[PDB]
Amino acid sequence: SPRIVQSNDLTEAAYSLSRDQKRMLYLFVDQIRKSDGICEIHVAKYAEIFGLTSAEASKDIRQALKSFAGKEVVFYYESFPWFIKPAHSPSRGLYSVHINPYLIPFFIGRFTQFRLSETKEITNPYAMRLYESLCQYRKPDGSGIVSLKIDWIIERYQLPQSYQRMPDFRRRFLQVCVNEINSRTPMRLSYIEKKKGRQTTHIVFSFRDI
DNA sequence: CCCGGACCTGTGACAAATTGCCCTCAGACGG
DNA sequence: GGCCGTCTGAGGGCAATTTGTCACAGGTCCG
Ligand SMILES: [Mg+2]
Ligand SMILES: [Mg+2]
Ligand SMILES: [Mg+2]
Ligand SMILES: [Mg+2]
Ligand SMILES: [Mg+2]
Ligand SMILES: [Mg+2]
Repeated sequence: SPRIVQSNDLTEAAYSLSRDQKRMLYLFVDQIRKSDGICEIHVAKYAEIFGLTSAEASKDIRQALKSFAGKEVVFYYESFPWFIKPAHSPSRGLYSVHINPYLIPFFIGRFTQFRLSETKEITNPYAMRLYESLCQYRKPDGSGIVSLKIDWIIERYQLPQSYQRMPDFRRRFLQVCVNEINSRTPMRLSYIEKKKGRQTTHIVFSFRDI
């Protein structure tokens, strides 16, 4: 199945995208890499890749596409818009898109890799972000261990403000996304909290492959 | 000493958003 | 040649779940 590769700078960028937008973003990076920034998406293929009907595929593409407007990406810092022209459809079932050509060197560079089947059943976009960050440290055999700082997670993944309260961070982000990864990917993941005084400061992730 | 106060945790409620489903009808194509 | 039946997808919706927010119960240590 398709092997996604991406620069760590994208793995670690600050941005806010939905699941459907992130799904589309994987094919663009795939299209770009197999070679101006102009990409294309076919409704009937998207539906087959992600096990959707044509109707619901059309809905996902149309709404993802119109929600890119105004979205910006920050590399730590430097900000860019993802698109420099609205999307548009020349043919029935076909969409054409214009990625900011200045984003090319950030996609292709110190890199992150995974096959697309690893991520296509994850639902929560923050769990997609976390799984991409763990892959960045994965070893050939399939295991790894990394300590991520809580403030950096909140900035990079652009978590909403109520997750600055640690019990809400635990309940609605960490536990849920560790549970998805363990149920929906081939990775088996555990973690432990690092503290300093009363504040919890980092999360230490260990994982191996099934 | 005990207190009020500034920290921390977890849970019950409720509001806002997202999920996979369902139904309609015209476009593109070929037999 | 040209009409029509089928495969698509572009629309309009839905209720059941999940995600985002905040009040209050309950712990510690400080001055
Ligand atoms: Mg979202
Ligand atoms: Mg959808
Ligand atoms: Mg403190
Ligand atoms: Mg008393
Ligand atoms: Mg009680
Ligand atoms: Mg008290």
